[PDB]
Amino acid sequence: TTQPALLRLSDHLLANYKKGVRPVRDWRKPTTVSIDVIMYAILNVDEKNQVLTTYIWYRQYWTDEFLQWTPEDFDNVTKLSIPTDSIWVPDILINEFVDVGKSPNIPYVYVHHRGEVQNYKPLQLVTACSLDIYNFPFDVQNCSLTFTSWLHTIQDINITLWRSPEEVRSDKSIFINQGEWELLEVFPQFKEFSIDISNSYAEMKFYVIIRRRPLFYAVSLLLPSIFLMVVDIVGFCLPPDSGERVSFKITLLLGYSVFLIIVSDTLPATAIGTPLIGVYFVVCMALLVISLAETIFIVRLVHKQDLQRPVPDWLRHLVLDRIAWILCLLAVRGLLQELSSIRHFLEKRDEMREVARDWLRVGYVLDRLLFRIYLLAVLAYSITLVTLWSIWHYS
Amino acid sequence: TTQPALLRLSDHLLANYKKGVRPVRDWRKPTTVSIDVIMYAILNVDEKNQVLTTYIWYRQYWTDEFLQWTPEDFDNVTKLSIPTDSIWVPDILINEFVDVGKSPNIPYVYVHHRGEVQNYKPLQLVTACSLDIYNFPFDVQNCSLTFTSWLHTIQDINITLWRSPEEVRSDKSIFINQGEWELLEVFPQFKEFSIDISNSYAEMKFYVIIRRRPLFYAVSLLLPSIFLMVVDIVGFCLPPDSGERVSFKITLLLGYSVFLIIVSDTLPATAIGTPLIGVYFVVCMALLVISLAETIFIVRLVHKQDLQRPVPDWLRHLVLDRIAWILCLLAVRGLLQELSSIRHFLEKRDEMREVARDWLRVGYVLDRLLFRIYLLAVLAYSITLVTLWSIWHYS
Amino acid sequence: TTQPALLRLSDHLLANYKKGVRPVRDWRKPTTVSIDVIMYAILNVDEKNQVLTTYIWYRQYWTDEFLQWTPEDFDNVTKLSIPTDSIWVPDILINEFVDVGKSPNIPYVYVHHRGEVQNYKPLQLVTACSLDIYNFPFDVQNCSLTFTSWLHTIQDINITLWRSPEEVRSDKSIFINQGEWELLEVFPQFKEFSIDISNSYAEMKFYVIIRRRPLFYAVSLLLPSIFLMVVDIVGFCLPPDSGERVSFKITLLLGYSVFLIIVSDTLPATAIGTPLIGVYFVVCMALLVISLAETIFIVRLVHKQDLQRPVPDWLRHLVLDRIAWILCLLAVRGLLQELSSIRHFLEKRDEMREVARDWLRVGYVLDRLLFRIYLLAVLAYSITLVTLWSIWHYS
Amino acid sequence: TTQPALLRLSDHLLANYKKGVRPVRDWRKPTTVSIDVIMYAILNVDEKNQVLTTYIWYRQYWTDEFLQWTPEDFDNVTKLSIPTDSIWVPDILINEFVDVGKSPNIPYVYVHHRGEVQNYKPLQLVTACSLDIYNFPFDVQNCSLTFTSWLHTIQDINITLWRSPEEVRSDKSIFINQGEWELLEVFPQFKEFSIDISNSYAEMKFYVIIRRRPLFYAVSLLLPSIFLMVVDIVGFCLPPDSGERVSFKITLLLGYSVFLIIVSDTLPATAIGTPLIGVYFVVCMALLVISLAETIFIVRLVHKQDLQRPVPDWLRHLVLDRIAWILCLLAVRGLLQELSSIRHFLEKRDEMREVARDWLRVGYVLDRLLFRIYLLAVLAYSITLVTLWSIWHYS
Amino acid sequence: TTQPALLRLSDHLLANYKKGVRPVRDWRKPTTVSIDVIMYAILNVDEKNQVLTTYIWYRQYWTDEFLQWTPEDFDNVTKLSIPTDSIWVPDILINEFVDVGKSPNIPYVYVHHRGEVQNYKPLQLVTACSLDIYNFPFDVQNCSLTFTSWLHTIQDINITLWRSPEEVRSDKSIFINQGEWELLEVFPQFKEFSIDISNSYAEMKFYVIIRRRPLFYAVSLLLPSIFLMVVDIVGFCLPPDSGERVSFKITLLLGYSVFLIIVSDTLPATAIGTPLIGVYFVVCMALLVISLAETIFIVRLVHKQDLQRPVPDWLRHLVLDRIAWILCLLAVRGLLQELSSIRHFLEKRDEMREVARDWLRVGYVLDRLLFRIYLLAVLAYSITLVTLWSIWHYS
Ligand SMILES: O=C1c2cccc3[nH]nc(c23)CCN1[C@@H]1CN2CCC1CC2
Ligand SMILES: O=C1c2cccc3[nH]nc(c23)CCN1[C@@H]1CN2CCC1CC2
Ligand SMILES: O=C1c2cccc3[nH]nc(c23)CCN1[C@@H]1CN2CCC1CC2
Repeated sequence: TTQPALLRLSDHLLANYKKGVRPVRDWRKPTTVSIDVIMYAILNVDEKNQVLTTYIWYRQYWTDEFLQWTPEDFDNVTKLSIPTDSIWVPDILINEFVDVGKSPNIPYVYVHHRGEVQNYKPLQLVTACSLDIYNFPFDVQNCSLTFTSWLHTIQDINITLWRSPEEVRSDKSIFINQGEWELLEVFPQFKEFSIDISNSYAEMKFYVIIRRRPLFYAVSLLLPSIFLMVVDIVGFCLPPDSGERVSFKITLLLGYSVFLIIVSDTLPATAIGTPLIGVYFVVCMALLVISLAETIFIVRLVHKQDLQRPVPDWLRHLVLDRIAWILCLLAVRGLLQELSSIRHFLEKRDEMREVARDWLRVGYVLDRLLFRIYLLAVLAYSITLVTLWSIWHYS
Repeated sequence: TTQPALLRLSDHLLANYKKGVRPVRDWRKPTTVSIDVIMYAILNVDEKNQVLTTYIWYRQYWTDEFLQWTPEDFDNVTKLSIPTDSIWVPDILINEFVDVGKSPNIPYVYVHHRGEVQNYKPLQLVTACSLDIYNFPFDVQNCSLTFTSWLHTIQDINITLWRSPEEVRSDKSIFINQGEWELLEVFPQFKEFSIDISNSYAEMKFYVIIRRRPLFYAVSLLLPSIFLMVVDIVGFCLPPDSGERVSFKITLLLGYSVFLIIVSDTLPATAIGTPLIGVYFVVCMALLVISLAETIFIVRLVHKQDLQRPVPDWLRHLVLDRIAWILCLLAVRGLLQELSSIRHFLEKRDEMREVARDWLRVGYVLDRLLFRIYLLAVLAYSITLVTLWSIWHYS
Repeated sequence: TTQPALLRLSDHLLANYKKGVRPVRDWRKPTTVSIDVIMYAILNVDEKNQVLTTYIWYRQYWTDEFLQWTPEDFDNVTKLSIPTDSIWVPDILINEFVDVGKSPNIPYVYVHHRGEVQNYKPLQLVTACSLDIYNFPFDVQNCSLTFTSWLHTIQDINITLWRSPEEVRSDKSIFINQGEWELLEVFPQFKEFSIDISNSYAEMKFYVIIRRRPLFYAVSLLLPSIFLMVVDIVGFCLPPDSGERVSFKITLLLGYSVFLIIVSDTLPATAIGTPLIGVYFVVCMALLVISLAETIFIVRLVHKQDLQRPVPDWLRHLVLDRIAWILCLLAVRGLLQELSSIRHFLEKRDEMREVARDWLRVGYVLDRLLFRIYLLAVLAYSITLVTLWSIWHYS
Repeated sequence: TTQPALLRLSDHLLANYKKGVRPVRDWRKPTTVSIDVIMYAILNVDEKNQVLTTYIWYRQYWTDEFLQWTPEDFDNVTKLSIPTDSIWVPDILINEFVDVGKSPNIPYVYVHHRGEVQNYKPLQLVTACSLDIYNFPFDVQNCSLTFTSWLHTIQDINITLWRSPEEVRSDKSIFINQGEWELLEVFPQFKEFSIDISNSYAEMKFYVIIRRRPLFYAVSLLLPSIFLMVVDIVGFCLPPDSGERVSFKITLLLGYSVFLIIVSDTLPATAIGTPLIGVYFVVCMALLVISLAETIFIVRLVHKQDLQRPVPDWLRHLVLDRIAWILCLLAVRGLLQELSSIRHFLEKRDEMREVARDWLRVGYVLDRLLFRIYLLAVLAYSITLVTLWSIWHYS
Repeated sequence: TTQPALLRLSDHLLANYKKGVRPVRDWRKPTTVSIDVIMYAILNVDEKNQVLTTYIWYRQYWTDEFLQWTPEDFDNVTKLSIPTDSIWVPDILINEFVDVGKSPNIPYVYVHHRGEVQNYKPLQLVTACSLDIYNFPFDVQNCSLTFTSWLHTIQDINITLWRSPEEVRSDKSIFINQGEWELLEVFPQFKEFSIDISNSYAEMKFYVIIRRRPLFYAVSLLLPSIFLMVVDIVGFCLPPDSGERVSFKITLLLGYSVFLIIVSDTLPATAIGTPLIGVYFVVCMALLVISLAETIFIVRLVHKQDLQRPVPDWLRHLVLDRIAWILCLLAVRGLLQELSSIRHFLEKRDEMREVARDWLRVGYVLDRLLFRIYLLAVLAYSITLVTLWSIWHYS
């Protein structure tokens, strides 16, 4: 024969090739497909829908017993490229699919002179994963991707690994960083699946373990809270009888309610329930309500409503004791009868204002004591909250 | 003949096979397709659009009378794989479709040596369902999926079940949990459908009964309400004549209105109307309006506007009776003529302030009585609201 | 010949069949297609985009003169199924398309022994419609769907109806209810269309008349309005000189503005303009502004600013007349010289407070009169608003 | 020969037809395609993305030199229908594409007996346009659609017009109105395009000029502004020393800020910058700030802080002049020594209150003058704003 | 032979052409593809998803050794058009793909008489890019697009440039401006890629450098801030003892909080953290908190709570020194015994009011000093903020 080019080899491979039959000379021998995957980027994590969208570079190889030739008599050709849609291709899919991703089509494969067939392709995966958000800013997710043949049983198609699992799990080569998620590892494991007894299938499960970067949410959830706490603290400097303390506190409570309502949408709460962030927000709500109740009580105490005399049973241990326990602080007759009324009226006015002064002093002492108690409680809460981050970070 | 491989069997099956003709030797015998379905995950429930999106694993089998062979003379081959697009396939669809889902294509099927043809595929279903949200947090939905042939009548295609309905309905093997919906059951039923008389079709209806998990909405709808109720309760501690009580109440009402407006979007209301949650919110609105009206009335009562003498007809039964019914509490002439004016002015001032004091006492008594009544009403409402959850949960 | 099966009939129909030529023996005879449609569900009505999305079950039939056979010599076969993509199919589309819907493909059709060819398919339609929202909660929409051949003129393809128009228009058999829209009717009409003179086409127009259910918007637009009206009414019980009336009214106005802004997005306003709901909201705005202006005027009137004596020309007809027209309500010299100053100062203080009391009484009378007038106006407006719904509902 | 039907003509046209070669007998003659377009509906105008989405009905014709036949010997057939995918079709596209629209496929074309080939199809176009929003409510947009062959140069494919440009530009026959946009005209123009010297292409540019209907935004941007202006005007009726004027003004400013923030999203601002609507809103902001500053100044002026005597240098020209310039308005000794203190104290109290009264009168005069000035300024601004609309509308 | 037309040339090129084999006569010679790209429009920059969407016009050429002919004997034809799907086409893709864009298909290519094959097509690219937003309004982005063959190694396919890199980088000919992004340059670079040792591929990387236009965000982030600053400045004109200063300040703080919450969504914060805009906003928060604290302190100082005598140790250096350091400002006995009480009461009232006056003067002096200090600090901050823009712009 002549030597036109290598294309006649293709003819010798595809003159009478049937692409609908599994390529084995003995039907009792299963076709083994060796696969591996490299993660490229974590595209999306929908917590409320429990959906994970990722991108991978996937490659696989198997053996075709009808595509073998001698390199001699073909100008020492050892491998070539063949269109994908002209040979048998296994139907390897992922169990966890909930949608069909958009990925480009690769129309060529390699064939070697010993039946070695290799296939490279990129895949966009939209899978269903169970996400635990119990500790939302510092959660670690552990999803799974299970590769298996949808139809063929283990007697026809078996799945192995292209390379060792040790180098598969420690592989971060093309991964895209600074994208709110950090790829920890990808651990492979082989299994034999069977719902109903009579049919058994080969499955290769890749456990993808990833970790969230908390610094994205470290300023959107912390600074407004401490700002509202510090303005609450500075609000106590107003005197209780000024009259605008109650308006200040109710305005602050309204602002905090608006904040929590407008922020709770961005923090998902699914599965077992809300994360501990909701618990801490509820604690802040309780603290604000306690402060408002103390303000209401002291305003009620220092109010002027034609009060009675101050009670001695709550004066000896409230002014004297608290000073040391805590920080310290014929015509004549007509003239006299006329002037007696003026004198009596001025006396009763003076008595009323003296009673008001005593009640004001009692209220001031109580306000100072409650301010000190609230300040100590706030400091203790801040310390016991920051110690958790301190012990978590040093790990 | 020689023995190249099993592929010649495929040739013997596909040399002169026509895929456009229904595979029966006698045209009077219908082709029976036995199907079954396993639910995988509930993807979405759009209440306002009345749309249900689910994922299922579907499989079916039928008999092809032109794909039969003897296992002998073919190296004892009992079954093989054939491309799907080379044989006749029934057109089984779902009546309730409103859109086309994205599902992967399976290019292979099994064929056994007796004409047995089996087909496995995953399906994403976007169907139309009637959703009842009368009891929104605890609703149970009952949707239907009807499998039928779109064209062929019962004289051509008939539908049966692969396995017993008892094991079909009690099947939760691959279902994905912690996704806001719990799969209760899937009940199958066969029916003969016919709009117009002359044409009758076979239908297999699967009733999918699912239940919503209420704990997702148990913290987003309850804690703010009780928080606003408790701050309303603590707001009554302010004296009526302080002046900031009205501002406090109107600010609280504005906050509650903002809350209800910003939350009502997340609670759908369709079909028959709003759920009972709207009724309970309206009840809370009425309670808040009653509290505001009581505050306005008492502020009007205790106001100083140069009032008249206190009425005896509303004093004997308001102070004395309420104490026991409810909880208890030549130059001379010129000098006299001059001083008489001062005495009279001080007398009239004292009379005015005494009248004001009496009115203030009456207002305080009324405020205490209304506070007790409102507290009892709130307690009764809370008890009669929690008893419904108590009786519902223990079931 | 032998009798393998009916499939040879298919061969006899498809041995030398050309699917690119119109199936008529005489080219002067047009091909008549008889069609009909059953609505299934109204999917979406985008008012701002003027788009209607619906789902229909469509079927059609025509005559193929190259697909005729004798039932004898073919085992008395009268009809069979043929793949759709192997025969000629008319290009019937809808003029009003603005997008391509996603509908499943039906790969089979019936053929009878006289050339009768029937085709069933479901269609998702996304069309452009002119929507009138002049009376938004009670609007009735009248859209059109025009079926016609895109290329062939009336000399090639003509369109008729499968069944009588009377049974077409009175057909609600598979329609999905409780979906915010009620299907009133579907009226068909035939027409001959022609933009430019030389080309005339056959068109079949289905007028789809549907009606909106108002109860969906009967609680989202009515209860907050009446709630704000009733709190406005109860706000008048505050005395004009209390000082928090103005703050109450401005807070109520701010809340109403927030409500209208946050609700106007959900009410579309397109085409000719806003519905009458905007007019009624503007009327409510005017009423609230009138109430605020009355409050401002009365507060200005009852204020203490060292006023002059009360005017007699606005006292005789303001207190006396209004009572019946409306509801009723050597050293000596030094001592005298010294005491004269005190007497004069007390006299001028008493005169000032008497003037203030008179002005307060005038303000109270005016406030009562304006309150009665506003209450009557509100009652009249409510009656004349509810009478429209009363006369509309009983129809 | 016999006379089966016209289909043999199709055979005579498609026995040895090659659809991959340009249909010319001489390769030096370009293939001329005559096209035209009718707009159907303006679907979307994304200003921030600078994207225009439209729907058109497009048709074209050219000459195929291998599809000619004699009407005689073919039963006087002059034209017929041929599948689109069996003949050569030019690749005419639009330069401005940024996405692929979804349009139905038309599988048939006409062929006449002289090689005339005509093609009708609907097209959904998603193109990139430069939008100028300098005058946002009354802007006129001028977009372009350029039809050209993507590959073939002017030596192969040339583009002309099916009909005269005069009847093309004055064509509003199927356009959908009441959709926020009015189609003004569609002007065609031919051009020869060439980036790099060696290659020249034929282009047909259609300038689509459209106009926005302002009445859609005439109620969403005007009524709230005039409402806030009129409530600002009525807010001046409060006396300066009442105390709630400042709260009223700050609440109004907060409401206006909320309005502008919640509305500015719906008004896009791209390219050269914000439209004049932002300038007018800034003017309203400046007016409100001026009003607030005047209120703050007058409240500071009329406040009681133990002031000094009123200044004569700012009293002669402030009360007297403004009235005409603007609108007008042994024991004895002890007794005397004792009473002298009371007399002196009452004298100093009277002096203080007289000083306060004088300052209050000065503040009232200044408040009236500033109110008149602000009213005149508001009237002038309203007139000079409405005159622009008056002169624009009458054009 | 005869001369029908040029189409026989196509036959001579496609009689026995195999499109699945790489077109080289010697398999050891790689196929070189020369490519180039012209950017058309920047479609989208998703910062939170780190996604870049662009549109390009791409063209490439290579050599096909089986598509060569002599121009003579073919009527001097030098080049022609061939369908794309009938010849070998290299699989050149982009590494950074995360999705599949929608671009039109071009069904024709040129072939010259020396095997020259050219291919033109438009491409919509959705790629993953690392975006740095450290200086958000003035950021410059530097993305990469890497063209390479997905399967073939450098022994089969090699990539070069169609034209010189100098004219590639300085090419802005069809780019669409006024779209929030300015194209700075496109720099090409060749590289040899290899993850694992044994396989090496050719890559052509285009670095696309673009710049954001800040004027889009120059009015949405600056004018409200300066407006709130100027109203804060004018709020200091209120006297400290007026009573509405605290309400004014808390309302302003609530408005600023609402502004920052409603604006922070439109400013993304990803990767390394928030831009300096957040730092400047935090600085504004600190300034507002300082102003509020000063107001609270001065209101506490000037309040009347039955204070003690003014302290001399904080009066000599607070009134005298500050004036120069800063800007300046038997029966008888009964009658005497009776009148002594009145005299003493008036004396103590006068002493109390004198003490209040002294404290008010001290508070006024402190308020003026703090106002001057705050004004100077605000001016310094404004100058040191505007100097950065001044030095950045002149570059
Ligand atoms: O589809 C079904 C399935 C559906 C409906 C009923 C079923 N019974 N038993 C099974 C099955 C077997 C499970 N799979 C899958 C098919 N391949 C891919 C994943 C599963 C295992 C192998
Ligand atoms: O499409 C139609 C249909 C359309 C338009 C008019 C019609 N009259 N009678 C019918 C029908 C029969 C009902 N189906 C369906 C076709 N298969 C799937 C579901 C239905 C029953 C069998
Ligand atoms: O797909 C893989 C790939 C996947 C899974 C495992 C892998 N090991 N080594 C590689 C690879 C080689 C890298 N590419 C790509 C294939 N072409 C386009 C881009 C890369 C280089 C050449």
